[PDB]
Amino acid sequence: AGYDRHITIFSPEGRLYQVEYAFKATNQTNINSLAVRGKDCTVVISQKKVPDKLLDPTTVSYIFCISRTIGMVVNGPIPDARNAALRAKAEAAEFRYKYGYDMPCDVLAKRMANLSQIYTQRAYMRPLGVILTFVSVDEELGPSIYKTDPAGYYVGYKATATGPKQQEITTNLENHFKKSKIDHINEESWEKVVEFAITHMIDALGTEFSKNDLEVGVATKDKFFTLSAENIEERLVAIAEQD
Amino acid sequence: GTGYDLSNSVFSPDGRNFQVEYAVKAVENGTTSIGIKCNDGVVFAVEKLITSKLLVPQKNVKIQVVDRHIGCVYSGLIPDGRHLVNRGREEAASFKKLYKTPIPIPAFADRLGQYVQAHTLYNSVRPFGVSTIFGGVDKNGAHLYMLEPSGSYWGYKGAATGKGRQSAKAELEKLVDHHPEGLSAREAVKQAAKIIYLAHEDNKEKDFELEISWCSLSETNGLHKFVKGDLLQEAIDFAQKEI
Amino acid sequence: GYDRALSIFSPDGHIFQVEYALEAVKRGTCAVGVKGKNCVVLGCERRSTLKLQDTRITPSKVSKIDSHVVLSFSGLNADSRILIEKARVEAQSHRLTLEDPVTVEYLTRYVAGVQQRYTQSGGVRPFGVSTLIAGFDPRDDEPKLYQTEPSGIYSSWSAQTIGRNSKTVREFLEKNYDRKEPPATVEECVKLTVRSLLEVVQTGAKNIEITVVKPDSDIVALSSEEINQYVTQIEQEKQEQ
Amino acid sequence: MTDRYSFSLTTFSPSGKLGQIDYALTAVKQGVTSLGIKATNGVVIATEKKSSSPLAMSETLSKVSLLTPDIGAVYSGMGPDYRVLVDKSRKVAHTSYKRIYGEYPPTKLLVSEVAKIMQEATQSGGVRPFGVSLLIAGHDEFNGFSLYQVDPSGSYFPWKATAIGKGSVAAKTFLEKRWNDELELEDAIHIALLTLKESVEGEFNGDTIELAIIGDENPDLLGYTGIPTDKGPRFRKLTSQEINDRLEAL
Amino acid sequence: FDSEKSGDREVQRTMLELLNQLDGFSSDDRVKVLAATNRVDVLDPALLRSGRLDRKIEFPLPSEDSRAQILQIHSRKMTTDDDINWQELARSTDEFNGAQLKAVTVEAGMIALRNGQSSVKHEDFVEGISEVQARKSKSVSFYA
Amino acid sequence: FRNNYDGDTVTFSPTGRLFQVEYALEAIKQGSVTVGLRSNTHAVLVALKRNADELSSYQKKIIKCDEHMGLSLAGLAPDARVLSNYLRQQCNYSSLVFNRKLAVERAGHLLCDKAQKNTQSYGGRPYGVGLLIIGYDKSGAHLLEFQPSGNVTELYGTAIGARSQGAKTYLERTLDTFIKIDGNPDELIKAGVEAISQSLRDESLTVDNLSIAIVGKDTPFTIYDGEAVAKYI
Amino acid sequence: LKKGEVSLGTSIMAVTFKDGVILGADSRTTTGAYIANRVTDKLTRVHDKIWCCRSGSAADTQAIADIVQYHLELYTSQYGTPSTETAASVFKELCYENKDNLTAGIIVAGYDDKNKGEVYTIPLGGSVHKLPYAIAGSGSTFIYGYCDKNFRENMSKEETVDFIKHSLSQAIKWDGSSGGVIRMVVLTAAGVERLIFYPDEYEQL
Amino acid sequence: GSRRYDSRTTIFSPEGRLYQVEYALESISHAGTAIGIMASDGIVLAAERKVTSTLLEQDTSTEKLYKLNDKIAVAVAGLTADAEILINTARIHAQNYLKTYNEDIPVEILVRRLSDIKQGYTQHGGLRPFGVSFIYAGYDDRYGYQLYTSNPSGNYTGWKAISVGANTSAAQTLLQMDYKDDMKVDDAIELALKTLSKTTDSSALTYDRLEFATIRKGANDGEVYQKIFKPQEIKDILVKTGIT
Amino acid sequence: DRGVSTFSPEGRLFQVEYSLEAIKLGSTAIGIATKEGVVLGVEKRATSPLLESDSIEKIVEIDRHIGCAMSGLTADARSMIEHARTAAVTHNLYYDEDINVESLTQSVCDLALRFGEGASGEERLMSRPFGVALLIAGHDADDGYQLFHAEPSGTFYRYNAKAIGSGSEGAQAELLNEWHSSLTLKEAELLVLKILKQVMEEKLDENNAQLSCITKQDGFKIYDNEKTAELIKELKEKEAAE
Repeated sequence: AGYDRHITIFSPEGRLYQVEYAFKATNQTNINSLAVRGKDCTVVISQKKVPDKLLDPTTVSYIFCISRTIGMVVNGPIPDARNAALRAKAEAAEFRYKYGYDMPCDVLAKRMANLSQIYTQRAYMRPLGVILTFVSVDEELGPSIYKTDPAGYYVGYKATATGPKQQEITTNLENHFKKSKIDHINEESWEKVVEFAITHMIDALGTEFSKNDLEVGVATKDKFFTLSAENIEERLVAIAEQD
Repeated sequence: GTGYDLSNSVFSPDGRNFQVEYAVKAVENGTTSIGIKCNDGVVFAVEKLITSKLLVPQKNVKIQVVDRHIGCVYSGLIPDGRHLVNRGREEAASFKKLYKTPIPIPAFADRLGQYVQAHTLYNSVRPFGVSTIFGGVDKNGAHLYMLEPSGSYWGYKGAATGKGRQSAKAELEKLVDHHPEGLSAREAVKQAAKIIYLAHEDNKEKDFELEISWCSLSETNGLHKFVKGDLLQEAIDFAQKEI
Repeated sequence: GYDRALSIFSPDGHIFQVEYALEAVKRGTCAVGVKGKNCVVLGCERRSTLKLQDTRITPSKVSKIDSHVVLSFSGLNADSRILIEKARVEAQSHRLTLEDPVTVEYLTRYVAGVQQRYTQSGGVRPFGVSTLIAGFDPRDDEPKLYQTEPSGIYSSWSAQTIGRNSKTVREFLEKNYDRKEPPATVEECVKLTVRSLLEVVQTGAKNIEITVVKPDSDIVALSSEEINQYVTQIEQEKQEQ
Repeated sequence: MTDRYSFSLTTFSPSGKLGQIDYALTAVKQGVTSLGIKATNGVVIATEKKSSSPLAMSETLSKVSLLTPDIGAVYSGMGPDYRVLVDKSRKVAHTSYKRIYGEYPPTKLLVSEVAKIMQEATQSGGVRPFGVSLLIAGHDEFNGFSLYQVDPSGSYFPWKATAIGKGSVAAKTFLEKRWNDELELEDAIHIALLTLKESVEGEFNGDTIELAIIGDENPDLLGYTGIPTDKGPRFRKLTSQEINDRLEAL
Repeated sequence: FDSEKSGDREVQRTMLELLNQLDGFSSDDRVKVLAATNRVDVLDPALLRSGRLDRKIEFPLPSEDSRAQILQIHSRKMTTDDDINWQELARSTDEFNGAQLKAVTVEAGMIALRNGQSSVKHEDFVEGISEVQARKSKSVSFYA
Repeated sequence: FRNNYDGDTVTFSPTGRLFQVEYALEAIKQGSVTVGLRSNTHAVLVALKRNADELSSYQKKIIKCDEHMGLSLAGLAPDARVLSNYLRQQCNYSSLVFNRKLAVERAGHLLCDKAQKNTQSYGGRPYGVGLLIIGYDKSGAHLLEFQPSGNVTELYGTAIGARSQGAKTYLERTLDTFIKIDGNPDELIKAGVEAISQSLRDESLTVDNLSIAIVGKDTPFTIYDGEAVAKYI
Repeated sequence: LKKGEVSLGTSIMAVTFKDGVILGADSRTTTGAYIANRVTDKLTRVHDKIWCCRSGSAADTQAIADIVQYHLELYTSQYGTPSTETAASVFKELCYENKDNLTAGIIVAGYDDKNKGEVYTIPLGGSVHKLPYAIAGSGSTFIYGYCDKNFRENMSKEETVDFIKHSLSQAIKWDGSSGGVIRMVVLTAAGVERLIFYPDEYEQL
Repeated sequence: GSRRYDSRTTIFSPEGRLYQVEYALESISHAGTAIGIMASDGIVLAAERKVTSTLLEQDTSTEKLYKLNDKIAVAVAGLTADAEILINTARIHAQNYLKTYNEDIPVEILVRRLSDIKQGYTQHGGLRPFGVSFIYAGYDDRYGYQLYTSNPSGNYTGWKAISVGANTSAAQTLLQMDYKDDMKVDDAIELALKTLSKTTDSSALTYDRLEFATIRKGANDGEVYQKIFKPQEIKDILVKTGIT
Repeated sequence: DRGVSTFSPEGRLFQVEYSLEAIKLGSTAIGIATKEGVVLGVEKRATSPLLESDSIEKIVEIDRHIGCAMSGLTADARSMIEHARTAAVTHNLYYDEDINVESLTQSVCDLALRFGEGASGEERLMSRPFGVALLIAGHDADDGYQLFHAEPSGTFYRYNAKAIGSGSEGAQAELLNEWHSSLTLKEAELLVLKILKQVMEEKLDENNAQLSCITKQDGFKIYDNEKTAELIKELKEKEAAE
């Protein structure tokens, strides 16, 4: 009968309708973010939209530090993002306890994707409503950006976009990557990649940013942290005076 | 297909869960309740509606206390918030049992949000229909968070839910603008009384009764207690003075 | 696992699953049983749709629960032998617990109880079988015949039939059998049971099976060469009179 | 609370065919067109990596995986379902054979054991069938090289040459003439490359082709020297550089 | 909605014509348009936009004093008594929506007429409350 | 009639209400009148029992859970057994672990917490029973009004049952009167009996129709029935 | 303490002062009569600014340290930065119920920017206390005379290290179960620094 | 509420039969045909695998005949995936019987165990019934050769000749005329081959899509020899039967 | 179908609403409470003359001092009767005394509200409420002779004279004026036979109805066929008097 579209069951076209509708829930916040991969570090920059003046800007953020070495940026409704953050932190804890060494980004991304797949396969569960971008630097592999989805399809990215204008930023970065033929930014300093990402994001969205519209996460060698507002203002001032 | 609102975990074609929206709409049919984040602590306030005079005055209360420094004020389905604050008290007790440090406010927020969203993942559980303005004082300072039935919480500098939710937020914005540098708790309690009186104008048909409570370091040194004696009367007639 | 209730009280008061199991039984093979002074006979028929079914390894329609009490069923054959297994294991447990061979009344009560429980427990449909229990109590020569319905109601019958066309066999037994004057010989009981069967089976001497139960741990199964022997004089006495 | 979906989600249609099984077959027949063929001295299993976005890394995604150093797996259905399947199959294979018998199970028993999971998925209530179709290739010292295809229904069939995906009909109807009784590993890999050439619709190079071979026990990749009993893993996977050498051999 | 099988493409013509008359090239800005729907969850997003119908006044179920006011208004023509406690009647009705109170008045009058009384009383009003309410079945006081 | 959104208890109406709870409250309304009230030092319950026929009996609409507490019934009889059993379990636990007699407000909180877990999870149904808890602790005499929705509030007096809420006006007119009455149990009981009489519609109060309980410091919880209640008729 | 299992013993001691707390131990692990490892480490980094030393059964101490590491990393990941009392709390809660099986003495000391440096000790029973200094282990039973008289409050780093060597010299020389090198950890606002001594110098005085 | 998505597998129809087993008995007809003939000297099990192609492997490939014990073999007609679990449980039960009694398990015991397994799902659990029907063949000292059949309903009867699967009626009608009580193994084999030739949907009869299992008892007494006819010996009987 | 333990807009639960009217599909059981004891009678309703009178037993003895009748569908009450006997015997074992009749009835009626899915907080399983109503009768040392009505809704009444089943409306009406506090056991049996005859389907004899009694000294006792026959003869004499 018509109960196909309600639960995660196959459809006459061979489609999982619930998982398809889950993706449309990731654009509710219409927050555009992108992450580039530097020569030795990674930086992820996301729009920071504060709807009401009653909000405290410090607490509102879609960037969660999973561990001392792995950072994560998540797009979608925040409560499900926080559930995913809790599970990811707990699983990083469990892996560090059981194996004794800090886990690489790909392992965490694969485990969260497997969890989302278990969510999809079990009928009584509903799929996660978020899209998670795992970002970190792996001394065993190198800088890496990993993006999963509600279905569980994860794959490393040279540079990740998201939000309503994900396609436009994707082409904007693809033109640069296809003209420079390099798989990563050649800028050695984490200082330069931040301005590169901000400049490309500004040219893509066509908007000008202030101290509070954007939140930048930086993952250096064995260190992840979120820059404060003064840091973003200084970066924007440097960009404005440079170009 | 129809019936996308019959169940809970089902996603609508636009990606918005429907039972949560109905819970939100059930929240607004509740008594107004505001909270002010003064510089040193927080100041809660409730507008418990006096029904037929058979109800005993100054006895039924709605500002529930968690531990010593966390207060909970709820609107909407009052029993559902009762159960939510009960689970929150159990979590705080467990944390103090196995960490012997009083639960910090953001940690309590994480626990309550994770519990709330646990009830909007399945098909065999009704989402909570209560919005809370829980807050208090901890080691790092003061925090005031509003929780929503979708499981999303934010670090507000002031919030209010109820019939007069919209009117209360306008006066909250006016108070914040009038005192950008901050606000003292002593004036905050009087301002909260004034805000509740302005919100109650929508429900002037029925009688009102005001109960207020505040947690602070300057006076209560991290202890939560109600307002009794001449202070409550002073706030009441100050707020009635401008009327 | 499965906790959903399957038997729900209908607005008219009946249980739909139980009254559907009644019809499920109504489509089964006809089984009839009569009792004499010291002999009880359980007659049964078999399906004639398909042939080439051997006799040696074919499961007997009348299953031996104990040496003194036997059971015959009608309706869904799949579910009935489960009741047979439960009755046998319960009889062994009763022997272990009470140091006494089981009685017909107690075994019938247990079967009615398990059918009642399946009509009660959630996630389980009621049995689609109707059973006939016959036998002799220890140190007693009185034949006891018991019928158990899927609804869980059990009663004693001097002569009862179940299955398809059971109304015809019932009305036949209502006039060619006397409750107050039972037949006095095993041969008379067998003749009555056979003549009852031809009212419905209408040929099929090959697939007519009859079990005769006798006291003092005596249960026999008459073979075809005796059933056709009875049929001979029965059909001889039918048309000439 | 628990799981209230204890009832089976696969129900026999009045036409006499399983719904979810015939639905997963449709979900399988569309997607990546993979293939694998068996030769005398080895088995070659090939698939094409459809790079979704050109900013992604097809290297991170493993279209083919190693069930055992002898047995590899190729799929043509849904990614995450195949990943969960391969993880579970590796775990249960370890539990059933490495713990109890001490070595790696042969292809025939491993395929039945992994299909056990899928044939339980179509049975256990509250879950949907896996949307993947598995191509299992492996070798053993007694039954030799063997290739097995696993359907979402749980049924597995021994096939000398196979293909599943969008181009399944064309590849299947084209492999009969390609295949004969006697074959060589390089002959088999050339056959697979020629067959996959038309079924690809994007850029053709070494990066867009995922190719693995089960051949002789190479000791270089074994990771140790000194035991004459074992001579290395028979399952090896070509890199982009390895495959873009026979690519122009057409 | 998009559809290839079949659709109601005729009514949509009137809908778009109404949209173009409300806003677009023609305004005239002197023709106010009121609209009283019942299911606002079905209306097309274009018709709910600003420029078109701007104010969306919410009509809630009557408050407690509102019920007393409604009962007082709808009991003018009928020959009421002087001992009817409107407050008690208003409290008796809980989530009674508007016309559900006029029905209460009508039923109370009908009951008073049936019992032969020349004027209604509080008892007739309570009986009407029980008549109109979800106790439309009533009877059978079994097991409370 | 029932609508689409009735289903199970775990389902929200588009307006934002639970139809299960509303049906429970309606079943509460359909029950008999059990008006009760309290003074500073006394708490009085008045119950009107119902008989099926002439050759019938009357339900014990007054259930005692401890010497310092009592219960009243305004709905489904069998669930009252479960609720009273839970209240007695907690009262005995308080006696055996704390030695402290259960506070009336604490009893109401426990009752609402219990009533929730059927309406919060699938498989449960709301308790269609209305409790009027009375009692006396070191603080003073208290009275509550339990509802299937989990709402519990403390009032001087109330009345839950068929047209019982029509007898609230008698309490309201005399609310300022019976409050200032202390140590006068008989006259307070008389006022309660006057209150219930306003809710009568067909038959008057008799010996077998009036069940009265009262609690206090000098007066422990005692149930009046039979000829012992005729003096207050 | 079972029969034949590996035990730590020796001596562990941590002293607070103005700029933080210095915690000390040795490198000898004596298993019954024999000495198995003479270059091992008794210092466990449960957090960057929170440090813990081990005494008692080696396996029990290592397992409880791993569990404390797991819980502390959970706390810093989700809730916020840890503190000395939380580190002592997780240790006490881990040790309490399984005291029949788990039997070890733990000393935890950490530096913070608010309450400066604190030392918390967990005896065999499992209690928690705050002290300017604390000792544990069989080898620690001898220096009770020295450290208590020679201890001072709000000392400096050089005086603290001087006291630590002048106290552990007797621990090493007077008990054979304690020996090898002497390991030092310095917890200050600047950071954590690792210092190691040698047997041939602190003995020469 | 987890109700609207339930299909109520174990529910009685208004007239009074189950519906899921009803459609399982239709799913059986859409599977490959199988034939079982009871001969005096032995039992022959043959089946025609469905979906056959030039790329189907035949060297080591048995999908319709399965071995449960050295004396007992079964024929599968239906969904092979669901049949695998039943086969494994039957093998486990037979080995447990050998554990308990140290004597060859009689066919009836295993047939009951499998029928009970099917009935348990047809009764409770709310799960779909197994859509597979078996053909049991074996030997013992109890009743000699035995030839039962199974059903998704879980009922079993003895048969001197059965054919479950596609065109069951045609095969039964063809075999009933030619069936006597005195064939040797070869006569039963040729009868089964002729029946398969006359019931198949293709034109010819190639050795690729036919499987044979035979039970023989020769010089050795008390132990029969179970041989699964490989293709090399399979193509031999084709010329003997004249089909070639 | 939808919901099992679901309420209704009228506010009465389902199932029990259906069960309360499913009793009328069963037999007729009648009891009368007198100061000298309680007289119970039932309607065997042999579906065929081939049934046995002593086969179907619609009257059981929970205890020497407490017995009950049956109505509606009989099968469900077997669980009720087993639980009632277990409760009575366990109370005797625990408290070395007979269980009070009202307490036993309470301990029986609680089982009638156990229908539900996925019970949480304790393991209790039941699909539907029992569709059988019982007439608990017995004697006690505090109140005396009692006659209760174990409804499937969980509520129970003390009853002076009750008829349940088919005659729950016809026979019950006559009991209103035919009962008095001075009624004797003999006249109670005569009245029960008369009311059964009025509600009889066929002619009444010792094979169509079965009677019982409860007494303080003799306890529970099932009336034999001979005494039932002479009771029938006495009723025949009584009816045609003038």
